[PDB]
Amino acid sequence: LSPINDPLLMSILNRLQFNLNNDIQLKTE
Amino acid sequence: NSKNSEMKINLRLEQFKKELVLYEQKKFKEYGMKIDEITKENKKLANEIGRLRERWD
Amino acid sequence: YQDTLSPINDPLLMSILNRLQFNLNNDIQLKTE
Amino acid sequence: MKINLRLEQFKKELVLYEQKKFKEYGMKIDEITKENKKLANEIGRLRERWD
Ligand SMILES: [Cl-]
Ligand SMILES: [Cl-]
Ligand code: NA
Ligand code: NA
Ligand code: NA
Ligand code: NA
Repeated sequence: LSPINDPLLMSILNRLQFNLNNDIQLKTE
Repeated sequence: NSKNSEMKINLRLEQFKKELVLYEQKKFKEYGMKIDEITKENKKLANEIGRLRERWD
Repeated sequence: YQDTLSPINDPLLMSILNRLQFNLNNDIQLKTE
Repeated sequence: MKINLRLEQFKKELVLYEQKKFKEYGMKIDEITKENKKLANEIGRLRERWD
């Protein structure tokens, strides 16, 4: 996969992104 | 809780790291097996050639 | 363990993950400060 | 703020890692097929010698 075409991989990356962006926006409050 | 927050973040990253390793390990598993079976064929051929020449000698 | 090429035994892979983590940890300390 | 940019950076890294790994597996597979083909040759001869 050249841009990453694997749905399992992208799912793992998106979840991490989602979880981290939430923790950070819970640390600034 | 800047220290409690950092621990949570790191546990989460530690998860992700083990998870991405499993993902890559499984992605290339068939190549790792191909190498193993063919490397087995080379052993078998090497256990026939070395037996004939020795016998031949 | 059957192969020395395998990702689980690959120090390049570990380096890349370790670096992501190191960066994220440094980055997030900056965002809080 | 967000970490999107870090992850986008990590995705390119992971793609370069995978390509690299594909190469490493490819060469090793070809190297062993060659060293495999040339074993059937020596066997093909040592059998045809005795005919
Ligand atoms: Cl890339
Ligand atoms: Cl890069
Ligand atoms: Na948002
Ligand atoms: Na660690
Ligand atoms: Na990184
Ligand atoms: Na961009």
